[PDB]
Amino acid sequence: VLYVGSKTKEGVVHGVATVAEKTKEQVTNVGGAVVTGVTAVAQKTVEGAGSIAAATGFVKK
Amino acid sequence: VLYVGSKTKEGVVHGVATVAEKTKEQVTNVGGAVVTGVTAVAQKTVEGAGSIAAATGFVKK
Amino acid sequence: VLYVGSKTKEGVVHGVATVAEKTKEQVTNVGGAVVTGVTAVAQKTVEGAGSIAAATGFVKK
Amino acid sequence: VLYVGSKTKEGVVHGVATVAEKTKEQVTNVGGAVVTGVTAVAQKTVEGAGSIAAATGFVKK
Amino acid sequence: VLYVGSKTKEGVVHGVATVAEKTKEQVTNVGGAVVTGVTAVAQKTVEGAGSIAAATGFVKK
Amino acid sequence: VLYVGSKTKEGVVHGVATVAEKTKEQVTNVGGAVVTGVTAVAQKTVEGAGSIAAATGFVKK
Amino acid sequence: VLYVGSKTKEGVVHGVATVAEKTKEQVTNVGGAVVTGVTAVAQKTVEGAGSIAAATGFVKK
Amino acid sequence: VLYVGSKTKEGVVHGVATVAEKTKEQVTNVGGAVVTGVTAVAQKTVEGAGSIAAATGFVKK
Amino acid sequence: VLYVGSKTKEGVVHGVATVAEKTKEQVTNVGGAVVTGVTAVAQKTVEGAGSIAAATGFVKK
Amino acid sequence: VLYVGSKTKEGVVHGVATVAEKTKEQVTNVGGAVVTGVTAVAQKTVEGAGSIAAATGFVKK
Amino acid sequence: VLYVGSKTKEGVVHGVATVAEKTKEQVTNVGGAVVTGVTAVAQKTVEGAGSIAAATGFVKK
Amino acid sequence: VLYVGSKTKEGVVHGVATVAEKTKEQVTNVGGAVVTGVTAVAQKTVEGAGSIAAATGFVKK
Amino acid sequence: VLYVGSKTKEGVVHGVATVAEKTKEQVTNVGGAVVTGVTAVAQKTVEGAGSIAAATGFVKK
Amino acid sequence: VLYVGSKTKEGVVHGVATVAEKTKEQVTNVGGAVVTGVTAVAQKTVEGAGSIAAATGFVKK
Amino acid sequence: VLYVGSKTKEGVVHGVATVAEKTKEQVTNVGGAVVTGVTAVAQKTVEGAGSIAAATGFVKK
Amino acid sequence: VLYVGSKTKEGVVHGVATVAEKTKEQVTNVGGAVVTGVTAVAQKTVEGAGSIAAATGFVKK
Amino acid sequence: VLYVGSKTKEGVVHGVATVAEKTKEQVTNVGGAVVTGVTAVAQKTVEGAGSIAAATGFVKK
Amino acid sequence: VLYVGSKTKEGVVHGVATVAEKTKEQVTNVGGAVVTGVTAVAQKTVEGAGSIAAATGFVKK
Repeated sequence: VLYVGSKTKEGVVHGVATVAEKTKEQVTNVGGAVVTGVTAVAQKTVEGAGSIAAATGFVKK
Repeated sequence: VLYVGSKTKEGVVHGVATVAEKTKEQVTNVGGAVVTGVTAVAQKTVEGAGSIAAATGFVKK
Repeated sequence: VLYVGSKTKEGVVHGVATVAEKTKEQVTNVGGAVVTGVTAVAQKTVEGAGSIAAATGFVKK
Repeated sequence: VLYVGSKTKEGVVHGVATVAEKTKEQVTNVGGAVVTGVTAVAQKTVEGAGSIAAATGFVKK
Repeated sequence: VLYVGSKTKEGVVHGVATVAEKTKEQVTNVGGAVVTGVTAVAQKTVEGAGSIAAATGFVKK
Repeated sequence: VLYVGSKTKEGVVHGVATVAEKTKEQVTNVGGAVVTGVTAVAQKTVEGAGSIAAATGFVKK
Repeated sequence: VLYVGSKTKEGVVHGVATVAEKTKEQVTNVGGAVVTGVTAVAQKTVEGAGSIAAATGFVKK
Repeated sequence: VLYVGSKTKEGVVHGVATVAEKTKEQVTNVGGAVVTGVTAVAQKTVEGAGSIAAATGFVKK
Repeated sequence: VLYVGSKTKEGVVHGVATVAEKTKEQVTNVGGAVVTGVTAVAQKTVEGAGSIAAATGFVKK
Repeated sequence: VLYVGSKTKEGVVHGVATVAEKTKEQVTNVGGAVVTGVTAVAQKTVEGAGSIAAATGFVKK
Repeated sequence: VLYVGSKTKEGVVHGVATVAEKTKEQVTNVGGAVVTGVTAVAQKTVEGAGSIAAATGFVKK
Repeated sequence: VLYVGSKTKEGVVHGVATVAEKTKEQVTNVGGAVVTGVTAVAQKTVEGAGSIAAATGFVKK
Repeated sequence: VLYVGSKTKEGVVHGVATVAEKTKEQVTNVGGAVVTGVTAVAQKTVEGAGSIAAATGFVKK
Repeated sequence: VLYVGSKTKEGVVHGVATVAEKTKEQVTNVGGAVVTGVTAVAQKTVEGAGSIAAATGFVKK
Repeated sequence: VLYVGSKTKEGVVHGVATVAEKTKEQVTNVGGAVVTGVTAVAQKTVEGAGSIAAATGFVKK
Repeated sequence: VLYVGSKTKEGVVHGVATVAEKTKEQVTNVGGAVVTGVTAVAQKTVEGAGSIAAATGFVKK
Repeated sequence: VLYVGSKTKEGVVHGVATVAEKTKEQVTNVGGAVVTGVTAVAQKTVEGAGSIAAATGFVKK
Repeated sequence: VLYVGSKTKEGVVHGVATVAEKTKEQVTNVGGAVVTGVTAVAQKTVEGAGSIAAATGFVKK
């Protein structure tokens, strides 16, 4: 790999704006998964055999 | 690897703005997972065999 | 690895602004996991076999 | 590794501003985990076999 | 490793500003873990076999 | 390792400002762990086999 | 290790400002752990086999 | 180790300012641990097998 | 070890300013530990097998 | 005016999130007006004869 | 005016989050006005004859 | 005016979070006005004849 | 004016968090005005004829 | 004016947290005004004819 | 004026935390005004005809 | 004026924490004014005709 | 004036903590004014015609 | 004036803690004024016509 006077972006999350407004919110949960929010993941290299790189709201049995 | 006068970004999260407003919020949980917020993860290299790199609201049995 | 007069960012979280406002909040929990906040994780290299790099609101049995 | 007149950032969290306001908050917990706050973790290198690098609100049995 | 006239940051948390305001807060806990505050961890190198590097609000049995 | 006219920061926490204001706060605890405050940990190298480097609000049985 | 005309910081916590104000605070505790304050830990090297480097609000049985 | 005309800081805590104000505070304790104050620990090298380096609000049985 | 015209700080706590003001404070204790004050510990080298280097508010049975 | 158990908002600006990023910016000005930023004005009542209530980037001769 | 058990907001600015990033910025000014920032003004009542209530980047001759 | 068991906010600015980052900034000024920062003004009542209530970056001749 | 068991805020600025970072900054000024910082003004009542209540970066001739 | 069991805030600035970091800063000034810092002003009542209540970076001729 | 069992704050500045860090700073001044620091002013009542209540970095000719 | 069982604060500055760190600072001054520090002023009543109540870095000719 | 079982604070400065650290500082002054330190002024009543109540770094000609 | 079972503070400065550390300091002065230290002034009543109540670093011609 060789860069000469260059600009690069590799695996980047940028420039996110969010506004949320709720009056009444209720969550009832048993042994599962619930995600209500802002989530950002940036990765360059993930290596493995049976791996999991990024997971949001995941149930494994 | 060789960089000569270059600019790079590898595995970066930047520039996130969030506003939230709730009047009434209730959460009832049994042995699962609940995530309600702002989460940011930035990684360059993750290596393994059966690993988990990034997880938000995850249940494993 | 060789850098000559370069600028790099590897595994970085930066520039996060958050405003939150709640009037009434209630959380009831049994032996699970609940996360309601701001979380930021930045890593360059994680190595292993069956490891877990980043986890927010995780239940393992 | 060789740097000549360069600037780098590796595994860095910087520039985080947060404002929170709550009128009434109640938390009832049994032997699980609850996290409501600001958390920042920055690491360069973590090595192992079955290790856990970063965890927020985690239950292991 | 060789640096000649360079500037680096490796495993650093810097520039965090937080304001919080609560009118009524109540926490009832049994033998689990609750964290409500500001937490910052910066590490350069952690090595082991089945170790835990950073943990906030963690229950191990 | 050799540095010639360089500036480095390795495992550093710096520049943290916090303001908190509460009117009524109550904590009831049984043999678990509760943390409500400002915590900062900076480490360069931690080595071991099954060690724990940094822990805030941790229960081990 | 050799430094020639360099400046370094390794395992340092510096520049922390905090203001807190509470009107009524009550803590009831049984044989667990509660921490409500400002805590700062800076270490360069910790070595062992099954040691614990830094712990705040920790219960071990 | 050899330094020639260099400046270093290794395992240092410096520059901490805190202001606290409480109107009514009450603590009831049974044989656990409670810490409400300012605590600063700076160490360069800690070596052992199953030792504990820094602990604040810790219960061991 | 050899220093030629250098300046170093190893295991140092310096520059701490604190102001506290309480109107009514009450502490009731049974055979545990309570610490409410300013504590500063600076050490360079601690060696042992199962020793404890620094402890504030610690209960051992 | 009479309100009995009601909720009102009169002249309010709330919930604004903005992210901006510029590489090169140049402004050359002679005696006029230039505004490049975030501006928010909230007013309930303004009274007069030839008044000006809200103005952004205004030239009057 | 009479309120009985009501909640009101009159002339309020709240919940604003902003992130900005510039690489090179240059401003050249002669006797005019330039504003590049975050500005928030909240007023309830302004009274007069030829007054000016709120002005940002204004030139009057 | 009569309030019975009510909550009001009149002329209030609250909940503002900002992060800024610039690499090179230059300002050249002759007898005008330049403002680059965070400004917040909250007023309840301003009365007059030809007055100016709030002004940011204003030139009057 | 009569309040019976009420809570009010009139002319208040509260909850502001800011982080700024600049590498090179230069200001050249002739007899004008330049403001680069954080400014907060809170007033309840200002009365006059041709007065000026709040001004930031103002030139009057 | 009559308050019976009420809580009020009139002309108050509270809860401000700021972190700033600059590498090189230069200011050249001729007989004008430059302000680069944190400024907070809180007033309840200002009365006059042609007075100036609050001014930051002001030039009057 | 009559208060019966009430709590008030009138013209108060409280809860301000600031951290600043500069590597090189230079100021050259001719007969103007420069202010670079933390300034807090709290007043209840100021009365006059052509008076000036609060001024920071002000030039009058 | 009559208070019966009340608590008031009128013209008060309280709860200010500041940390500053500079490596090289130089100030060159001719007959103007320069202020670089922490300044706090609290006043209840100031009366006059053409008086000046609070001034920091002021030049009058 | 009549107080019956009340607590008041009028014109008070309290609770200020500051830490400063400089490596090289140089001041060159001609017949102006320079102030670099901590200054606190608390006054209850100042009366006059053309008086000056509080001044820090002031030049009058 | 009549107080019955009350507690008051009028014109008081209390609770100030400061730590300073300088390596090299140089001051060159011609017939102006320079102040580098800790200064505290508390006054209850000052009366006059063209008097000066409190002054730190003041030049009058």
